[PDB]
Parts: sequence; structure tokens; C-alpha cells
Amino acid sequence: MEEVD
Amino acid sequence: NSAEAWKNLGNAYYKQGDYQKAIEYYQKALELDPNNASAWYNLGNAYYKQGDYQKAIEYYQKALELDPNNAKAWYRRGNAYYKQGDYQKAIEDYQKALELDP
Repeated sequence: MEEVD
Repeated sequence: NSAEAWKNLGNAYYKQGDYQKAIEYYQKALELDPNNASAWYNLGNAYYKQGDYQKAIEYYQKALELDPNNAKAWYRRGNAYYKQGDYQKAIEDYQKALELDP
């Protein structure tokens, strides 16, 4: 799963 | 002040994994502020997460034109290209993401 900045 | 609210709406829908509505408010954010690389980036993220890699590549491209230091965007456009079986541009984007990673 991918995060956010 | 007003794409400070649209972006946040898109963010709030993104955070809850509602990509359809996240896109809706990310696009409204981009109408008012077509320069914010972060908007192009997150909209790119939303399409990517839907598996709309074609549009993800499109929107990441401009996010990387306005912010080429965004290593996460480079990496995710790299996956997008890879999914599409574009292994040259995948390699190209992957390396650029690692050159910004010490």
C-alpha cells in the first residue's frame, strides 16, 4: 500500500 | 483560500479511499490553482489507485514538470509505465526516483 505527502 | 478547501476535500476522500469523489474535488482544486504541483500529484495518485494508469501517467507528468524533486511521483509513474508494459520509461523513472534517495 502507498502513502501520501 | 478556496482550493485550500477543495484540495482538502479531495484529500479527505483520498484518505478514506473514495477515489471517484477524491478526483471530483481534486479537479475543482486544479481549476482554481493550475500551478500547484501537489494537486497534479494527488490527482495522479487517485487515478493510479483506481488502476487508471493511462491518466495517472498523464497527471504525474505535469506534477513532475512543476516539481521534478518529487521522488514519490517519479516512482509511481514508474509503476504505471511498468503496468502498461512500458519497461524503458519504467526504468527511466525508477532511476530518477532513486537518485533523489540517499
